[PDB]
Amino acid sequence: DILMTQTPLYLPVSLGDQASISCRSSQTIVHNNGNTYLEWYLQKPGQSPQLLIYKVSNRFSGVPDRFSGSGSGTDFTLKISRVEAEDLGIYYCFQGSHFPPTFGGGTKLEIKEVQLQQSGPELKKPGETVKISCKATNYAFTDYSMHWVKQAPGGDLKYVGWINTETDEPTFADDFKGRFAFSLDTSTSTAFLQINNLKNEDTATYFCVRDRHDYGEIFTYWGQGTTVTVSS
Amino acid sequence: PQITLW
Repeated sequence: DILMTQTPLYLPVSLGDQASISCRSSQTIVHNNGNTYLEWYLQKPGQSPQLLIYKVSNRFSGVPDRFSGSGSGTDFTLKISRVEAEDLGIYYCFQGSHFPPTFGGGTKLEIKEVQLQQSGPELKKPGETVKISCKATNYAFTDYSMHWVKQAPGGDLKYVGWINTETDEPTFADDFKGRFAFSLDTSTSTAFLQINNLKNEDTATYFCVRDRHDYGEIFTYWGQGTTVTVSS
Repeated sequence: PQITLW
């Protein structure tokens, strides 16, 4: 539903310049509880996203004040006072105010204790099945839920759904109703994702994610992700 | 805490 549009696609800067990335949402993103869950992620090649700003203007633990979030209504902006080498990567904006949560297309900034373990990469053929695993560590597995985000070969991020780790009840975003299934082994503190009758469209890296909503942060902990390559 | 929000 809610489309997050980022500007620009590419952002070339020189170490030291000011950087600004905007993001417009097709609809207001004020969750009914009065909180606007706009969030900014920085993703480096091969790794998973890093939550930077949440609730529009809040810096996540560890994030330097060179980063600041602002905005209201439908337009949001992420500013980097002085770009540093470690800031290089792709910045994604995201809204968790209305289901299903959604991510912007990303902006590539370039120059001129809790851990989740995911199973290894899978090479499959269309029609087969896969059961990716995600082992939660250093937190009560049954306390929080487990989310699953899909990242296509192009880089696009999509909410697959989540599963109640206490009721073993899954909930999927419409584009994952059909052939996707969530399960778990609280015994080994592991969440599973199984895809049946694989299709080329399924080739992507799937990450399991843990939220921290009671804190206002959505998707603060990500697994390294698992790559499912569906080759004919 | 099991996600509510959505």
